[PDB]
Amino acid sequence: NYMSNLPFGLGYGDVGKNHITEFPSIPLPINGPITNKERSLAVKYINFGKTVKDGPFYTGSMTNDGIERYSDKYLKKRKIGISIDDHPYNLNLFPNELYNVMGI
Amino acid sequence: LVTPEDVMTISSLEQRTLNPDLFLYKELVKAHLGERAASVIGMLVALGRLSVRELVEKIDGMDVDSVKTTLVSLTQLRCVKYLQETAISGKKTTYYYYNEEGIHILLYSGLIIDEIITQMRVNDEEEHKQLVAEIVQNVISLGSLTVEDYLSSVTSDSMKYTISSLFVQLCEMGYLIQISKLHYTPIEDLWQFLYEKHYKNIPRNSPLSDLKKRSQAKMNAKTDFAKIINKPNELSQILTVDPKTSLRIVKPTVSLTINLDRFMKGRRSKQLINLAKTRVGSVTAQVYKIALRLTEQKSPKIRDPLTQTGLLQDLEEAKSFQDEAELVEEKTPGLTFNAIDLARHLPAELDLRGSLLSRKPHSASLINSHLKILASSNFPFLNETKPGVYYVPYSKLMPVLKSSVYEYVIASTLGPSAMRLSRCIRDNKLVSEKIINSTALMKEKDIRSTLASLIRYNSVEIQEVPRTADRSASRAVFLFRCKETHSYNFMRQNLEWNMANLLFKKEKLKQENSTLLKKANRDDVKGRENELLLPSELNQLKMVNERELNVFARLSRLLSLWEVFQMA
Amino acid sequence: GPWFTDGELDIEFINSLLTIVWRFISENTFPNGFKNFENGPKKNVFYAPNVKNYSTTQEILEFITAAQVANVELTPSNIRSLCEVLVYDDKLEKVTHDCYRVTLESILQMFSIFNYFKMFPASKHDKEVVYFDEWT
Repeated sequence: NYMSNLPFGLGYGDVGKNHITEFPSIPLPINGPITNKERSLAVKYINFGKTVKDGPFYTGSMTNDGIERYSDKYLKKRKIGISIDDHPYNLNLFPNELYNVMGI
Repeated sequence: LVTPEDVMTISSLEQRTLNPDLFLYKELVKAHLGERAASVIGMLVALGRLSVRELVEKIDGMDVDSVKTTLVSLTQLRCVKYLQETAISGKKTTYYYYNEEGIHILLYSGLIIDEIITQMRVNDEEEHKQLVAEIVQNVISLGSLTVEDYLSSVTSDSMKYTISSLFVQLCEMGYLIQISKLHYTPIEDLWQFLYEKHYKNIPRNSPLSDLKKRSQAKMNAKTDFAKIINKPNELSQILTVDPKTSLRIVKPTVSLTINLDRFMKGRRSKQLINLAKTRVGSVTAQVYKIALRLTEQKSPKIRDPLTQTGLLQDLEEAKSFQDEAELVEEKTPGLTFNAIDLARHLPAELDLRGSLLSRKPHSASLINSHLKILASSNFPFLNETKPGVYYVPYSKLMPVLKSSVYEYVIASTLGPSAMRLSRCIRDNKLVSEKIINSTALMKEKDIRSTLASLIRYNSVEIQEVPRTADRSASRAVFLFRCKETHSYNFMRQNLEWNMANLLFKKEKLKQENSTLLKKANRDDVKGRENELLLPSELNQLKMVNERELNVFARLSRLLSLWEVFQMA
Repeated sequence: GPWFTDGELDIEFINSLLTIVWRFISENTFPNGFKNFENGPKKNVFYAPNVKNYSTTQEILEFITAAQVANVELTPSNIRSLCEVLVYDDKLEKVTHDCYRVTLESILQMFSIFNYFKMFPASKHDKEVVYFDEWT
C-alpha cells in the first residue's frame, strides 16, 4: 500500500509531512563584529570602485528639449566630459583592429 | 507559511541557479565598469573565445563601435587577452579572452593597497604613506602608468625626487613590473606556438624517432618558455639605468603595472604565519614572521609555474614538475638561509630572553633554538639542508595548510563531531561503519547523522560494494572515503558564490538608496549632510553605510578563506 | 569493550577519561602545567627543542591506574585505542614512537579560521550574513 514501509528510527508521527526549510541556517564565523583594520580596509575599498567609475573607462550606459530660451544660455554646464581619446595609450598593447575608436 | 511568491523576493533562489564564475566576474565588472563591460565579459565567460563580429552577433548591442570601446576599456584594465592569428587560406581574425588575473585585481584591490602600504615600512613618515597610497591607487585605477605621466600629473617646480625615489623603491621590491604582450597572450596558446617551430625545424627523416622528436621539441621549447616567462618578472635593467648626476631612476618610456604574483606570494606568507601561530609560541612565530618576509621576494611562483595551464599535464610525468619544484625550493641560494642571517633583521622590540626553558641580546644561539622548534613541529614549517641551514618546504607545507584550513572550516560550520569523523575517515582508508564506531568512540546514531550532514557537500564519498549481480541496496555493504580533491573543489566554488552574492546584495542596496546619494552629491556629502536637516535621511545614510562596511569586511574574510583553496 | 553499556557506548564515562587524560599531557608538555598560559600571551614560556616534553603509553596507563577512575582493567591496547580515538580533533599531536603533546587546545579551553572560538555571532535580524548551506 506504499504506506506499510517504515524505518526503525522513524515513527508514523514523524513521517508524512515534507518540510524542507529552503532558508539557510548554518552561518559562517566571518559575520561577527567589525575591527578597526577591516574598517579602514573598507574605506579604501570604497575610495576604489568609486575612483574608477568616476574615471574615464566607464562604458556603463547601455530635459534636453528643443525649445530655446535664455535659461539654456549662461546655464552652468553639469560636467566637462572625457573620452577614450584623452588617455595616453601604449600602441603595442592594443591590437590593430581597435585603433579607429581611439584618437590616433 | 511563506508563499512561493514571497520566496522569490526574500530567499535567493533566483541567484542559486547562476554559475559561480559567471556570477562573480559579471558582478565585479558591473560594479567597477558598468553594463556594457558586464555584457561583453559575461558573453566571453559563457561562450569562450570570440571575435568582434561574433560579439556583435551575440550581444543585443549591434553597434561595433560600442563593442570596440568596451574592448579597449577592458584591455586597459587588462581584464581581457587577445590572440591575433592568421589563417593560411587568407585573412587574419583576432580573438579575445577573459583574464582571470585581471579581474582578481578588482577582487583584491583594497588588500593590494594594504600590502603595499604596510611593506614599504613608511609608518614613520606620514607623507610617504599618502604618496605610496596615491601611486598604487592611480596605477590600479588606470591599468598601466608611466613615471612621466605621474610626474606631469603633479604641480611643477616641486621635489620630483620625493615622488619618484619611492617609485624605484616600489619597482625594486617586486610590487611593480613592466607590461608586455605576454600578459595579454594566452599561456597555452604561447606554449602551442613554442612547441612548434621546435618540432618543425627537425631534419626530415632524422635518425631520431617520432617519440624522440616530440620529447626533443618538449625540452627544447621548455627553455624558451622559461626565458620568456622569467624575463618581465625579474629583470631590473629598467631600474638599473642611471642618468648622469642623478639617482637610480627607472626608464621613462617603460609602462608599469601591478605584479599579482608577488602579492599572491605575500598572501601565502601571511597564511603560513597565521597557521604557525596555532602550533608554537608567539616568540617562535615572531621569528617565523621575519623568516618568511626575507625569502618572500625570491619565493617560487604560487598558483603555478604557468606550465600546468600550458599543455596536457603529461602521460604520467607531472613528476618532472614535482621534482623541479623541490629542486628550486631547496637549491635556490636566496631561499637557503642560516641562523646567522635572522639576527640582523630581527625586530627591535623582541627580546628572546626568557622565552626558552633548557632542561625540564638577539644572540644567534637563541634563534637556532626556535628554528629547531619549527623543524621539530609536526607541520613542516622549516627543513634543514645541513645542520645550521634552513629552508621552507612549500611542496610539503601547502597540502597541510589546505587540509588544516579545510577541517577548521568544517569545525566552525558543522559539528566538532563532524570534524572528528572527517579526520578519522581521512587518516583511515575505506573505513566501514563498524570500524568507525571502533576507532571513533561515538554513538552510531550520531555518527550517521553527522555523516549525512557531511555528504551534502563533497566531503565524504560512498563506496558501494554489491553482493548480487543486480546492485541492490539491501544486499550491498557501504564504505566511505574522503577524496580531498573533490572536497577542495566544492569548497572554493561555495566561497566564490558567496562572495558573488555579497557583492550583488551591495549593488542592490546602492541601487535602492541612490536617491539620497544624489542629494549627497548636491550638498558635498563629506561632513555637511547634518546641516541639511532631514534626520531620517541622515539615519538612512548611516545604516546603508554600515551595511556597506560590513559587506566589505565579510568580503575580505571570505577572501582569506578561499585563498588557500585557490592555491595548488 | 568493557566500557560498553548494554553493548553500547555511554560517551559520558568515555568523556570522563578524556577530560583527565588531556590535562596531564598539558602538565607534562609545558613548563608550568596550565598556569604558564595564565600570566599573559607575552609572558608565555616554552620548552627547548632538546629536552623531551612528550609522554609514553605506559606512563599514561600507570597514571590512570594510580588515579583509578577507570574502575576496570585497561590493557595497553585499550589505552592505545582511546589515544587513537582522541588523536583526532587536533588533540594530542602525535610524536615519534608513541608520544604526544598539546599545542592549541590550551587556547581552545581558555580573521583566522583557527581562532574562531573568540568569534561573536550575527546576533541580529539583518541581511548579508553569510551561511554555509545557502548555495546548495
